[PDB]
Amino acid sequence: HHHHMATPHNSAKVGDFAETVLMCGDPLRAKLIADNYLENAKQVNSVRGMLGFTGTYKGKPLSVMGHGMGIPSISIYAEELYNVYKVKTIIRVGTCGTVDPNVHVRDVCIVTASGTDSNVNRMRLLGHDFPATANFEVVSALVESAKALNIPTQVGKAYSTDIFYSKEQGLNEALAQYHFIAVEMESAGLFPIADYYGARAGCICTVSDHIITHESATPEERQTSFQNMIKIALEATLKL
Ligand SMILES: Nc1ncnc2c1ncn2[C@@H]1O[C@H](CO)[C@@H](O)[C@H]1O
Ligand SMILES: [Cl-]
Ligand SMILES: [Cl-]
Repeated sequence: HHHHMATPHNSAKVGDFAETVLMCGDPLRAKLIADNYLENAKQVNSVRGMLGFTGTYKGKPLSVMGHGMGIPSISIYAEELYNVYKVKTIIRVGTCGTVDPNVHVRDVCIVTASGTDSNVNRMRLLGHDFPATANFEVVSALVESAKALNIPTQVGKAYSTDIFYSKEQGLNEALAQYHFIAVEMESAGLFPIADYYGARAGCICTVSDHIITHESATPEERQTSFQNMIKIALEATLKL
């Protein structure tokens, strides 16, 4: 069988995504979000296993889709969502490590901007420094939703690396010196794409591991932190 492909990576028909989309790296987590938090839900994509779904959260249209791991992968999916699917707001709902001595496993981090070791943003701004910056209304909606839910949060910079298995001496010490709160792999690729399209993006992540102390969240602890983060993100969509 053959379906028309609106993009090379997505079989959803134009219009099948809501204007607001949550994205997480793991397509199986996108399915869990749809199954446990969306109503009126339909699967709209499964190309390359990258499951995506559209429904409603408290009556408001909302989609959720996986983005895979790394800047190049999220860039494909987000470019398509903003361009072909006419999405207006994407919130990445992720996991991360931390080096910050005052950030702990299970903490919820709301990202204001993200550094990177990728070249993708230099390529957009004539080789210069282009800060991957979250939209202020999105950051504010996340912060205010967490406050109303009485869930503490850390607010600050992320660092999006191309290399999960770092061999780079001095990186963690510099990240700590400048109070980067989250180490992940995608957000610095998302924010400039939103800018290109005049659209909005943000990111919220839970700390799975402390890169310095080697503390690590158990499976049960990751489920609880996920439940906190996803409720914050879902409630924030109602303000966006
Ligand atoms: N310690 C970490 N370093 C890099 N990426 C991380 C880390 N913890 C979680 N992630 C996120 O999960 C995936 C890597 O396991 C990526 O999609 C990334 O954004
Ligand atoms: Cl392809
Ligand atoms: Cl999960």
